[PDB]
Amino acid sequence: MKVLVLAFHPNMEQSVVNRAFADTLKDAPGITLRDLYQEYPDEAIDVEKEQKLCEEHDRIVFQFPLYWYSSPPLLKKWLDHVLLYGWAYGTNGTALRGKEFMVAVSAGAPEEAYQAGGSNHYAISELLRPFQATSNFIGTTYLPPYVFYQAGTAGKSELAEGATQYREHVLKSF
Ligand SMILES: Cc1cc2nc3c(=O)[nH]c(=O)nc-3n(C[C@H](O)[C@H](O)[C@H](O)COP(=O)(O)O)c2cc1C
Repeated sequence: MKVLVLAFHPNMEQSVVNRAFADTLKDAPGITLRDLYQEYPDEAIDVEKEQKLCEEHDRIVFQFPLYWYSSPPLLKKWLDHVLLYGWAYGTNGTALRGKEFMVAVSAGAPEEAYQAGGSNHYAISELLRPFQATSNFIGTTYLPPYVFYQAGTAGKSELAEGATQYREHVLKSF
């Protein structure tokens, strides 16, 4: 029901794919969409603010483009700075236990590339393992990701169908 979408794109105005995906949620009740590079242009994160928002939602969605098979660096900094002892883990660290955790990621390469025998050799499930392990450690339930391939070169209509598929997935109950 209550879904926090944390979008991590260095320039959401120049973005093509993630911008389109984000647009489909600007009116869905229950959705809190945020543009983190926009809110923290100097990457100085308000830890308590972030923590408090996670607390108030039932599902947390990390949305980003696939950059070198990982995320943009602000998400990495977000994990490091926000997920603290006594909050996310550790003795009292139980604030996220029970909440849902999912990744929505767009990739330039085709789906064919992400498999054994394909040009990138590994399935997306393999590449996203740091995020799944993060989920595992902090007590959240790891949901299947939303993945969009051929991002940027897939075509006008394909992108539109991709966007509507993104919306259904993010709102889907599992
Ligand atoms: C620095 C950088 C690294 C990238 N690394 C990958 C990658 O490892 N695998 C891949 O499929 N695409 C990669 N891409 C292409 C992006 O995934 C693609 O631009 C993005 O998913 C969708 O773009 P948009 O939301 O900004 O429109 C990379 C792009 C940039 C700029």
